[PDB]
Amino acid sequence: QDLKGVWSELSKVWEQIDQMKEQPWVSVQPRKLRQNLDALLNQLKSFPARLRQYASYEFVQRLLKGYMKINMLVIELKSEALKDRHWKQLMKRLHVNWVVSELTLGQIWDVDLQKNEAIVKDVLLVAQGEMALEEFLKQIREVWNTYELDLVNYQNKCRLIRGWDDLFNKVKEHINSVSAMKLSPYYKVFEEDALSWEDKLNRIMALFDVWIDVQRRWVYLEG
Amino acid sequence: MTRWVRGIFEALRPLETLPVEGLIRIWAHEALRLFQDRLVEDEERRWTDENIDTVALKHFPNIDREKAMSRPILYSNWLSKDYIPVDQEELRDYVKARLKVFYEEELDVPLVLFNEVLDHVLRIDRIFRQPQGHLLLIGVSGAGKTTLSRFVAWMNGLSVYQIKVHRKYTGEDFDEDLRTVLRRSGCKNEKIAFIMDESNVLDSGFLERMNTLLANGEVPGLFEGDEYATLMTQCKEGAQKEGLMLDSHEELYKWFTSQVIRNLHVVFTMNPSSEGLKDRAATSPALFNRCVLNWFGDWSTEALYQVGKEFTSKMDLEKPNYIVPDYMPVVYDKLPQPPSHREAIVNSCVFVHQTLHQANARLAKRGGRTMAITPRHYLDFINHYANLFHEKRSELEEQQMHLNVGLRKIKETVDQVEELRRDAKVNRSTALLKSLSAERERWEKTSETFKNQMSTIAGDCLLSAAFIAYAGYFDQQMRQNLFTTWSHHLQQANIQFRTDIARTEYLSNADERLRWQASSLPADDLCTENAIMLKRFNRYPLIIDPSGQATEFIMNEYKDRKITRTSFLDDAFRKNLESALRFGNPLLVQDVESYDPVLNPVLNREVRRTGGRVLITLGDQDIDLSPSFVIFLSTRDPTVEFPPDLCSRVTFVNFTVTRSSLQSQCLNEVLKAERPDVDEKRSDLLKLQGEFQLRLRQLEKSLLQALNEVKGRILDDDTIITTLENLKREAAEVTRKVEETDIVMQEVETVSQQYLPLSTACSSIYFTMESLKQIHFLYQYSLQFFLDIYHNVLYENPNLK
Ligand SMILES: Nc1ncnc2c1ncn2[C@@H]1O[C@H](COP(=O)(O)OP(=O)(O)NP(=O)(O)O)[C@@H](O)[C@H]1O
Repeated sequence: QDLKGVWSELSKVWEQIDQMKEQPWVSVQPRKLRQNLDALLNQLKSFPARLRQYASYEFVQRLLKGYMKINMLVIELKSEALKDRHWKQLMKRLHVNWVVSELTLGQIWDVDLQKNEAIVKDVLLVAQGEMALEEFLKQIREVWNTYELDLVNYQNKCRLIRGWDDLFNKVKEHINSVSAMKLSPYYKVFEEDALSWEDKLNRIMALFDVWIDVQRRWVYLEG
Repeated sequence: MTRWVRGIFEALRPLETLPVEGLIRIWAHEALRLFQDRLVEDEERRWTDENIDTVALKHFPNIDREKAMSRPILYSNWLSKDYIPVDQEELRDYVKARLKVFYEEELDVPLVLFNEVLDHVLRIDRIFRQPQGHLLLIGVSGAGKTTLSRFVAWMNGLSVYQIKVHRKYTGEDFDEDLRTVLRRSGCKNEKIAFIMDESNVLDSGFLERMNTLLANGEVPGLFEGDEYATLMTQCKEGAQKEGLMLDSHEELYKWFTSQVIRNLHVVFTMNPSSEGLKDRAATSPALFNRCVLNWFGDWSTEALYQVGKEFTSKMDLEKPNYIVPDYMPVVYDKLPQPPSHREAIVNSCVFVHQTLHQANARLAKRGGRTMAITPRHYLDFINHYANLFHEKRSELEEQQMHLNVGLRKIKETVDQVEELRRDAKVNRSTALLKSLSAERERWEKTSETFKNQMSTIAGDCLLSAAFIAYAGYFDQQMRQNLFTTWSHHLQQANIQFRTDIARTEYLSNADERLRWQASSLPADDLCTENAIMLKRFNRYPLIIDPSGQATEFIMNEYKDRKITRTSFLDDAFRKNLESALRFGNPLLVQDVESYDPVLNPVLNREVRRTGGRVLITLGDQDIDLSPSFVIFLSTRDPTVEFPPDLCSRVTFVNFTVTRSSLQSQCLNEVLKAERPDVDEKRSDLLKLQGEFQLRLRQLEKSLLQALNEVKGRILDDDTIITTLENLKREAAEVTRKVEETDIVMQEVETVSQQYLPLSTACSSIYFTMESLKQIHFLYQYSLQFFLDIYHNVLYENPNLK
């Protein structure tokens, strides 16, 4: 008769766990998940001692403990570093055919993230590296799309360019940084894009290295 | 005194009523929190403890001391909505729960709560609750500052702001940063913990703009111009949000100043007064007066014991048969008694730190160059001990499982040959069986030995882990002295450890040593140990190499990873460092004698996680730490005194020739050149460790490969015993040498002491040649000169023919 009691008192915990598992993966907030899991564990801790002897209660408590333990990897899986390519890599290595729009928290939960923590760590490491390279290229694009050549009037005849030191320092920094990015282990993904910017960067230098000269002599000759 | 009045006022403001004894208790608590924290020495704290009681009982007679002031005085606001006294255990439990939450929320690094860190948490929280509450945490490098401040700021919801000083970071940039944080704190009513560190407080010119903020909460002249109009608009918007209708600009500015007093806090973090080279020297006494000062100090024996127990609790350091010694040496007077194996192991782990501190003090006594020893050394030691324990136990378990599989397959082959005896091939099956069973018996005894190896693993890893963490800067002689001291202390505690441990052999396989020697590694005991330290490092290494061999070694080792050379003195250093940190290529930075402070967080691994973007501050920029990044700091100068700030952030690796190093090199050279038999018997004594047994069971691997490849064709000629005889020889051979491991050790000792005066003469001669510089500038001779002289004297000597 105590089997009925433990099943009835564990049914509510099962409904809440399944309702959490049915949540789509996009809407998951891991901090709210930790709050709900902590509420569930504290609810389980209040059961009568007669029920606690059973193996089902121990199994469910261990299950929630495991979900708490892998909550760290769940947080890391909500990282913005992960992209479609990294989700594909996770699917291939873990041998699971997920659908990113249709993915639910329960499918990731029941997949043995605890056992497979090494694969998850490797994929998120690759994601971090590729995110670093991507945001570096984003910085290049923003800077050079927003860079304006300063001009200062010269004897009311024209406006000559000022700030050669800053321009050449920025060009040197970006060219050196792209050349160093070419050595990165995560470079193959962004390769083509990097090459494009390299060309433009070199052209920029190949212009202004001439331009300052064509300025200086002219100024001298003007004087 | 005004801080005292403010503290009692904030304590009493939410309280509806008090008794006199509660007032005395709050008075004593504020006395301790304002005066006892700044003190450095323990006895001064005891004097303050007694004097608070004396003054209270003098000016408040007939008030019983036990109720009015109990020694464990704590006031906190987390347990209850009111600022009332609370018990130690409840606060311990709450802070432990919140810290375990903090692990998986902002930064995933364990943080142990010991008796001397909960107090600092409470002090930091207290200064956060006061108005105009600015804290100045001063203490040894490491020890929790910049980690406890962030932790308490996270707990209390204060958004942490840290200044990012660049080069050409003029005072206007600091002015703008102060404007932004002041607007956030006052107009938007967002509490901020304004954390400042000595690294970015290198210039004292901007630290006198902050004094006005600390003393008054408003810095006039910041918002002059249209900024005044915008701030007035936002300030009146905020006042309307709070429900107060204000018109005059002066009253609005006063309310803004009051909000800045309430909200914005400043947390300075400094090291003790060793920054004489800095422009600060000892920073201005005005800065000390304005803030509330907190002496962090260094972890005591109890703190080391507790932070060791909770880091080595996941390890299986349990031995049911641990015979406690009759008389044990103890660093922790409050050890559980009779101590168990885990207790004894952690006490020995604290012995390591205590003996290293004593050794450094002794080296200071004899005028030698000392290096700062900090808590991060202990944390690195414990981490290395855990990783090494796990690695060695995993290796031994793998080998034991493989040998059990081999025994299973041997029994299967016995069954197969028994089936073949059911059937002139049959007669010689009596021989193969006579081989097979013997092999089986051999493997059985091998399995037994593995059990003994289990019983010896723990202490061994300890004696190696400390060596990887602590004794990296010291010379070879003091390295051996420290190792002997640690081994003797382990022996005293009945912890089982190998008698004749070889550090360089226990921590590296022969393939790795061969690879290093293929690279530009001078093959010496000190150099091999240093090369191991460049493999098993948690913190990035500092390579002190006057010869310059180690830089080439690092370059050749990491050539596949496209390591690039840089120096601090190079103009294009910061950008190269940015690229290396951003993309993950390894880096070698030379001339760290002029150590830039911008590398302080990078060595400390102060990652700030925001979504998938893992930022680290460098100058103006916040750059993305790639996983692959590794940095090696280098020094051609062997005469350098690094700051204690850098010592805790880096592990030292000394490639410096000394008396004992050259003595050992010369002695090994003579033993190789003139008594090569003893050289063989010495290299064979360091090959009775992993090398020979690894080969012996790697032959069992090929045996088992060619043992179950059977379909009744095992008796092709009944001559498979050859493959089983090739293992019959070597086993007995490596059973002879294991038996002849005391005769050989004594023999090499006796033969090496004979050739020792030559080695001492060699060391003295070379160091005299090095001394020749200060007689005349031309009298400069490399160590290659002396070694070439010795090669001529040993090998190309016509008098020896
Ligand atoms: N109580 C603790 N338990 C465990 N690890 C700790 C503890 N306190 C500090 N640490 C670790 O010690 C390292 C350095 O701590 P930290 O206090 O930030 O150094 P620091 O005091 O800021 N050095 P500095 O900033 O130059 O004055 C970090 O890896 C922390 O996680």
